[PDB]
Amino acid sequence: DIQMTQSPSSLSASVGDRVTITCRASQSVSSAVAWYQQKPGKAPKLLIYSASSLYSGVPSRFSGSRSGTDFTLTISSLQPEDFATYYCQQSSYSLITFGQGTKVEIKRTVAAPSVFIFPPSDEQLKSGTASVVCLLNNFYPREAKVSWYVDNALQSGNSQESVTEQDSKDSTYSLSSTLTLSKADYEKHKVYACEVTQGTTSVTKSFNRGEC
Amino acid sequence: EVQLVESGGGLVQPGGSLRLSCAASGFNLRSYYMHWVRQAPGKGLEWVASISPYYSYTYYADSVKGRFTISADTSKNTAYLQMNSLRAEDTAVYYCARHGYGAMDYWGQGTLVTVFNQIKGPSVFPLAPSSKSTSGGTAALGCLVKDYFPEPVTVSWNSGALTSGVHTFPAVLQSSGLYSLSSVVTVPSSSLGTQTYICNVNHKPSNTKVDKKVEPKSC
Ligand SMILES: [Cl-]
Ligand SMILES: [Cl-]
Ligand SMILES: [Cl-]
Ligand SMILES: [N+]
Ligand code: NA
Ligand code: NA
Ligand code: NA
Ligand code: NA
Ligand code: NA
Repeated sequence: DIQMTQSPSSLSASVGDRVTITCRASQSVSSAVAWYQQKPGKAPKLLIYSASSLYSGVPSRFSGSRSGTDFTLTISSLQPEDFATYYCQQSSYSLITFGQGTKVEIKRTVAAPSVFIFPPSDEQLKSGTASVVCLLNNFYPREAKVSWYVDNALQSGNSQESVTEQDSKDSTYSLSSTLTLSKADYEKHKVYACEVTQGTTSVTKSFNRGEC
Repeated sequence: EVQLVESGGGLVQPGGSLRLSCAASGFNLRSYYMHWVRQAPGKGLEWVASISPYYSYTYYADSVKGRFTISADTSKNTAYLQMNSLRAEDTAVYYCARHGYGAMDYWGQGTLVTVFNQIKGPSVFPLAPSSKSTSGGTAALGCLVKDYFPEPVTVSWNSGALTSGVHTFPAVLQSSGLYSLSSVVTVPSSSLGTQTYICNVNHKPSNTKVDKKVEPKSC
């Protein structure tokens, strides 16, 4: 049926910037399109209805338009209270569909992470599994390549990452990468290394199994 | 002032049932369309159901047709979502919302529905501070919270006395079907070994709390 394809999935902007978010309908649809803003832990708030009508109380820097089957939400001059996730809605008779959302994040200057590696605990090892954790603390931008090496062999398919939302005070991210091995595989190798790459710099933190 | 207050969410197994309530005030819902919209954790908005005024026509997303029933009791100024034959894909925060302008102008605060097929409390392991920690600088330490189900766990440090520099990561659903996360904190290296650091991990679904003192690994 009807699909609203929202783009981009996220973007970084500065206060004062002009921000454009687009939802493309999969077919011909009515202009019964609304835009919402949503902040973490909170319910959505209606911004625009009927593709282009400003909802009361919503400041005038928000506007909506339509071209063909393209619906667009514009913030003319981004303000600090505007960093949030935005959703479009389309209503056709009873069927209601939403776009998948656009997260609007803040730009700041580049910041290299502090990098830490953590061997598995002896207590976990006796369970038969080894988790090796690499921490990237308070960095910008989010994009980073984190590679695992075990006795200088690049690992694939045995690690997963988690990333925090932008910090409220310094606008940075933090990231964990966890390599998961069986105890038998962990005790077969000696050197464990996490390599963090951003742009022109790579930082590798390592340990040798057994050495303290 | 228009207010919508949801209740009724909680933990339930597949095939089970739950009834959500949406208590309206500041207006009479007999004159408005009302909607239920849900949001799976970390994901977007998804329409669930709608009910029309006066005729009480009901409309449903294909995926809930025949299992969910939307209704309203105008004498209690309250809308309901009766949820039967629940499945894992139904896990979400459920919002009730009032219709306006082909959109939804007032929303409740949401109520959380967690469909769970297992209950398992976490194992907690130390992320011990590096012996290579920069003296006069900063060290990182933490707790690895592994193999629990369902969400959520909460983590504090020193029973809430330590908050600056803490990062508790979003949980990851592992290939095992269980969650894990880490909580970390940066502290002065000079504090290691003479300041106690304890992570407090609470998993209310299993009525389990773990407190783990994280020390430098002895050599
Ligand atoms: Cl591999
Ligand atoms: Cl009907
Ligand atoms: Cl603190
Ligand atoms: N080894
Ligand atoms: Na998004
Ligand atoms: Na939600
Ligand atoms: Na450790
Ligand atoms: Na969590
Ligand atoms: Na101590």
